[PDB]
Amino acid sequence: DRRSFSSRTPVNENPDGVQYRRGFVTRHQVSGWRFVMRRIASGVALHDTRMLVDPLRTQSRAVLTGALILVTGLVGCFIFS
Amino acid sequence: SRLIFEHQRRLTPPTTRKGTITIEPPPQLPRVVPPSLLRRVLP
Repeated sequence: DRRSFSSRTPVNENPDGVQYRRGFVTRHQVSGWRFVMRRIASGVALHDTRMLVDPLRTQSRAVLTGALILVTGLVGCFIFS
Repeated sequence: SRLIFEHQRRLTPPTTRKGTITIEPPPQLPRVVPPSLLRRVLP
């Protein structure tokens, strides 16, 4: 196709790679933390951690769409006046 | 003086399945594209 390049980090064998000292959080780390905290909260409530269907995310996204419908109704009734 | 023993065969304990358990490796860190919000504000 186009012969892309996967993410790679070889071993260093050199005294620079031990010197990073920075903590910066990626998109993959925050998505992995979202997945772990949605597997634990579906592991102390649903008591099954297969994560096929997660109902807590369904409820929380339902109340978030409620708040979003509130905000869109506010921006719709503000432009009326 | 002493009694007599008869060497009846040993009972067998449930043996360990000494094999080679293999685990498939983890996936390969797929590069998610940042969602490019013009196709994210529509939902």
